[PDB]
Amino acid sequence: NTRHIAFSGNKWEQKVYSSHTGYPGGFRQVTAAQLHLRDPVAIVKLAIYGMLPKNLHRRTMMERLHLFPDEYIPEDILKNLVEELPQPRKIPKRLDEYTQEEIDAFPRLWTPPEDYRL
Amino acid sequence: FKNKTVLKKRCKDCYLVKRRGRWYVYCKTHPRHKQRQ
Amino acid sequence: FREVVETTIIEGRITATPKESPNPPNPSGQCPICRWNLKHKYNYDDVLLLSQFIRPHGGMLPRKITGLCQEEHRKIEECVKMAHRAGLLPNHRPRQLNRYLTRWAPGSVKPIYKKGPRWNRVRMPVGSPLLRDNVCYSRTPWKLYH
Amino acid sequence: KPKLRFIERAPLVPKVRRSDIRGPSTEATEFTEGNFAILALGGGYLHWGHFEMMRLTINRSMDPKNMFAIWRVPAPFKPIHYVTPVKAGRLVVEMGGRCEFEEVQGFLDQVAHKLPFAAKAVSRGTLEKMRKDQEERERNNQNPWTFERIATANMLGIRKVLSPYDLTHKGKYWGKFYMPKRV
Amino acid sequence: RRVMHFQRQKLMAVTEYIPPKPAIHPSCLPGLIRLLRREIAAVFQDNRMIAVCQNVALSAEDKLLMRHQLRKHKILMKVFPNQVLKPFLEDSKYQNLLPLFVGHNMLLVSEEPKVKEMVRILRTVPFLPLLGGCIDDTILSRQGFINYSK
Amino acid sequence: GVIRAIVRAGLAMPGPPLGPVLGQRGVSINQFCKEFNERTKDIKEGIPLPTKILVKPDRTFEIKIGQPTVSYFLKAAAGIEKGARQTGKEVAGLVTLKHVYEIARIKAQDEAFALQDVPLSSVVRSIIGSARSLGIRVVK
Amino acid sequence: RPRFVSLRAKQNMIRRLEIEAENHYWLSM
Amino acid sequence: VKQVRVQFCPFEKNVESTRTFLQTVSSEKVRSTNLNCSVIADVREPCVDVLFGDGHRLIMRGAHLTALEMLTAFASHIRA
RNA sequence: ACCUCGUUGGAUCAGGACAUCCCGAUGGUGCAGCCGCUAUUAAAGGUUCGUUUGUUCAACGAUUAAAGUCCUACGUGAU
RNA sequence: CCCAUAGUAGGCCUAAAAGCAGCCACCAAUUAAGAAAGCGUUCAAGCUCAACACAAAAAUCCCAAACAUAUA
Ligand SMILES: [Mg+2]
Ligand SMILES: [Mg+2]
Ligand SMILES: [Mg+2]
Ligand SMILES: [Zn+2]
Ligand SMILES: [Zn+2]
Repeated sequence: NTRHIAFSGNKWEQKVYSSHTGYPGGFRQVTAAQLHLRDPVAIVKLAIYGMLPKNLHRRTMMERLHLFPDEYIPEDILKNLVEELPQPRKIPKRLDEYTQEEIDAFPRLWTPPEDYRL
Repeated sequence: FKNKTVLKKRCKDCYLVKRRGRWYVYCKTHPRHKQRQ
Repeated sequence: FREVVETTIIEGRITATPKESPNPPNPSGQCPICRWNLKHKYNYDDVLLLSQFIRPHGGMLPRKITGLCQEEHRKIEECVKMAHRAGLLPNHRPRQLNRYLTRWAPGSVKPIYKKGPRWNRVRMPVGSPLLRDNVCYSRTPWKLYH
Repeated sequence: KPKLRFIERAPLVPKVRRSDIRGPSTEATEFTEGNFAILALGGGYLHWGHFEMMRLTINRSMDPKNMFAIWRVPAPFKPIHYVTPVKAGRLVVEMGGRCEFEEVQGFLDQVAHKLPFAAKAVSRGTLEKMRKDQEERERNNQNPWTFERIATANMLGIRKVLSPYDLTHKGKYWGKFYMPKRV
Repeated sequence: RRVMHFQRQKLMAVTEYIPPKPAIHPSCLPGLIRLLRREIAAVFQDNRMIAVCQNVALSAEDKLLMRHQLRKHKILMKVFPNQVLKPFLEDSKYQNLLPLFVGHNMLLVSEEPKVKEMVRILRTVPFLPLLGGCIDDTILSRQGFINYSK
Repeated sequence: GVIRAIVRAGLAMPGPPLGPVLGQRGVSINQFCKEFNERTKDIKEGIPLPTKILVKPDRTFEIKIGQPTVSYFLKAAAGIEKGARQTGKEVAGLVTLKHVYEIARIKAQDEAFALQDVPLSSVVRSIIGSARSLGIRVVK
Repeated sequence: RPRFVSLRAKQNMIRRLEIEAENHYWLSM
Repeated sequence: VKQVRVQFCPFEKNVESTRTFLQTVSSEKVRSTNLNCSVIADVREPCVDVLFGDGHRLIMRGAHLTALEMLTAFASHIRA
């Protein structure tokens, strides 16, 4: 589900991934949103690459990283899987997801004037 | 539009609106008053 | 709450309106937030709290009507903007990148092409400074800039 | 003669002698024959051009029959052209007459912003208010540690880094800059 | 501002002012007037019949002409703030007069009814409706005024 | 629209102060000055007279006139041709309170001028203030 | 290049200042 | 606009919406340009009727409505 | 507080900045149109050949949509 | 947001300059009023206010990766 990552703040528009083809005029700066649309894996791949130690083992380590944009995973990888790590961020619930019991439990904070359009 | 560091309403109809990240002074009666931060 | 109905002939009818829950924890408080002891104890994702000050189409309600403080109205407005941008109010809409804690409208921020040097870095704002004084259970304060 | 008298570009009789910018001002720090003035929140040198702007702006904006203005600063004397050094806390132009702050503050602040150093249009009331609120700040500050205390006690061997003038400026003055929020 | 020595910068930062922080936010914690008073008190007894209208849609000249036509009779037109009029109703014991004076209100105090000619004058202007009043401590609706006129 | 003028009854066609000013709306200067001279004959001759002409959209004249001005009236009563310069210390003529009352008797009678206040104070105070503003002293 | 004071540096300086204040007290008698 | 009629019963419970409505719109300051309209105030829950000679009749029960709402509706209908 | 005086062109190839000379989009105008002036955005592309001069620069001739301002150790003489 | 009647174009001169060319007083009506604080008229006229009423930039290619919520 790397296609469904979420950035905090306005990083989708502000964060820029810079690369150079090596040729004159080959400097390419692409925002996070554009990079995500192009490659649904580049953002997470680059994050892990930057966090890994900057030595010769880094690409060997990356060979052990398997990124998949959506829920589908190759069957052999699925059989290989051993453990599932807890998600680092707990996804907040939406109103559509909140149960009516929870809504009732949460108190009404104010008395809206009866004669108001709203 | 004229680029200004300080936006000043010139007539009554000049109005300040924050659009696309920055402040603007718009004016229908005198479009000459158009200012951009 | 009064609603206008047409048939042309148009008339306004007052319908059922919710009432504040009985027994506020802190009666004789300035704003509802203070009355219910929520001064620094709500965030952008507390939709149950936020939606109580929201028009059916997502717009905020006026401070005069809500009774909120100036600062609390500002905080609620910013939190509601963040919740809308995070998609936590799918039913309050005027009529695909996941986000949260987005201070600015997505269409008004330019890419940070040239982040300055280490001592003058251009940082990406996260959250809102209006919530700087929220209760912090962590050792480090909230980082409003990334 | 309510209007500001014209000053000379250079003194007729050059004197010999008597920094001159750093630190609080010791002269003309209080109102005299007036109720409004330009307070210099920083140190700097006033050129004849600065003086001419003072004079022209004040004279044209001022109502002669209800407001009078006076130079609270000497004419340029220090040679370089000639300049008039001004220290932080000194009033540059004073104004009185049958007018009000709200009336004069507009052009007073304009000229203050055009002055070569931080300046502010201040009435007697606002001058007293700023002094009293600075006193309140230094009385109610919750920091146990103050520049005055540390410098005077030489805590941490901090006088190895501070100037001898710091024991009197108490951190509120640095170079020609008067830090007003520094307590 | 020229850059300070780093140790001096640390000193300034450590000595920065720290305002007191209250535990609970204080905000979140809990003779023209008398001239009008006496004038209205006197008028409430001087007048015998009282009516009220909404003479705000008229121009200066039209209002002046209406004033001329009223002064032709002994009737006197008056304007007073609703803010100070509302207490006067309870002061003079006029409970039924509360839901009559809201927004613009123009009193028409008199002792001799030229209400017939006044209504005739109002007729040629199809607006500015007559409003309820209370003659000699007897509330009269518009139909009551019409019947009394006739 | 209403057009206000203070023309003198004597000279009914001064020229610029009536021709160009009235021509913008579209006027018959001949008829206007004819009616002005008719009113001049009806009243004393050789005196400034305020006018309340209303140019109707149908291009018709309804000239309404009343009492003469108050400034020239007071100057004539006090025997003054040109007003005082300072008007606060300079004085050229004196008018008694009885004279002020007598002139006011025939003053609070005009419709357009709005001087219709029942109390005598309303008008005597106004004329006294006008005289004070002018270079006339109020005797006793 | 400019340098900036961190909360850790401020706390270190404050700790040293507290030690010196106690030194003042114990030397005062 | 062709004709307009405003009716309310201040003798009964007061309704300030229609009162403010007639005070504001039914003013010669507006009728000078809006001369085509014929305004009548028949006072006796309230009711503001607007008759357009072409095809339209607009009825406003200004009991629960407010001045702003009814003026906005009136302006929208006038724009047509 | 006297006088005097102390690396650059060209050829070749061009890399880059935009503070844009032309080409593109837009706001204002004392913009009727044509034209200009001004401002925002835009660096993909382009931005001439000659006479005189050591002239670095400059003037002149004919053009061009334009004949841009710069940085690159005169950018570049182991070319 | 609403709304601005009028002694009178207050006087000196100023062709006239009336509130806006200037200096002199700056009174007064209704209930509410500056002989006007700003636009515009040769001058008027027309509009408002006050009064009632309710921050940035430069040239080879940005420059750790990221992160707001687990108890000091
Ligand atoms: Mg550009
Ligand atoms: Mg070079
Ligand atoms: Mg080489
Ligand atoms: Zn404008
Ligand atoms: Zn509160």
